Amino acid sequence: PLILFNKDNNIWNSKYFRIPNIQLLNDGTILTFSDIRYNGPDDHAYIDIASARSTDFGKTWSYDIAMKNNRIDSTYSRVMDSTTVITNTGRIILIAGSWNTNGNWAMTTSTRRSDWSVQMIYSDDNGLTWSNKIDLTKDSSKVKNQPSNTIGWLGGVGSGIVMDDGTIVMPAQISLRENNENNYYSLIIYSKDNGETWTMGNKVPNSNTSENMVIELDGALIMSTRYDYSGYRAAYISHDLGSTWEIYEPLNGKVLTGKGSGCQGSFIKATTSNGHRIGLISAPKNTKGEYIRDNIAVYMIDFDDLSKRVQEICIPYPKDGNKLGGGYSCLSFKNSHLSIVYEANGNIEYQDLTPYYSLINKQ
Ligand SMILES: CC(=O)N[C@H]1[C@H]([C@H](O)[C@H](O)COC(C)=O)O[C@@](O)(C(=O)O)C[C@@H]1O
Repeated sequence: PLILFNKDNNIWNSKYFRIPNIQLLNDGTILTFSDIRYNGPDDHAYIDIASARSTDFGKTWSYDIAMKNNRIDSTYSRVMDSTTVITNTGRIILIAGSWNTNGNWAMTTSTRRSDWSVQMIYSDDNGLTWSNKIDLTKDSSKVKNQPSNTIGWLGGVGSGIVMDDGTIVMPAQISLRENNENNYYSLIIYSKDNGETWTMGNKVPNSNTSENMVIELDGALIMSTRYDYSGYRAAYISHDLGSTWEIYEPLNGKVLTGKGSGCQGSFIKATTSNGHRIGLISAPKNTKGEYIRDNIAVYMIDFDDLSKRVQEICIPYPKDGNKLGGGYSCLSFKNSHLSIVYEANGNIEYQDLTPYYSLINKQ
């Protein structure tokens, strides 16, 4: 596998990289992102978001800083946890969490976290140049239906999707002040105007849900979400673009995530040549438990063949994760091609998994 962001050899002399992201563009360009964790693995630290772009199918890469932090605090200023999408116009949107103080985004404050915001950038030239940062949360003019009891929120970490009519849907996570406690939940946001403005959906049925992605299936949203301390990825389905949810049994509890906290993973849809819609999930098996997050695996379900059990396709990273921070992954599928980026011992690695797709596609 190619080392895409190398802690030991990179243009920022960053000590560590985390939270990778990938989009395969229609024209065969590969666009990736990662947290530049300049000072080490810590989440609560000085972080910008890098891009790496390839026009030769992942042989060589161009690097840039896609989004800088607010530069307020040289210890704690951070933009992080990229969620991305390509719209029907080809526009590339990136949404990041922004903070500049110490302490967990969800749990530190009992009121709206004062240094918190959600920052958005877009590219109209296939990720060559970006807009200025747009602040989605400083006022009420960009994101409708934000709960008054919001502590904070950011994207679900991974990729969003486009509905048939062109509506953009992004996975999100929120922290809500409820009866003297902070509870965190998954949900979605959507845009009908190419990302200019958004509406927030409602929270999923269970707290302790966070990082997630959704696919579209026949107008429904199906979510695969990190469900902390359950030992598995939860799955829910919405028939009303994220207003209401119920358990989605065929995926709920089917991907096991081992002892301790959950882990980010990715969940995408592919349509094979026989017309079957398949779901692909990347996540660590975490057989060793907690933050070890060993064995980043790829799993498959066939929505058009639900009595067939979820199958492990391959294990792109058959190694222990680094306990300081590892395990995260992102798939992208486009035009019969499949690629993954994942965390590997403080680096980001890249693999083309198209050969595995060919095995599934049968042919
Ligand atoms: C913004 C942030 O803090 N993101 C980090 C996230 C998070 O802290 C964890 O979901 C716990 O959030 C809650 C809701 O309690 O989780 C990771 O620390 C991890 O590797 O698990 C890496 C990731 O950048």
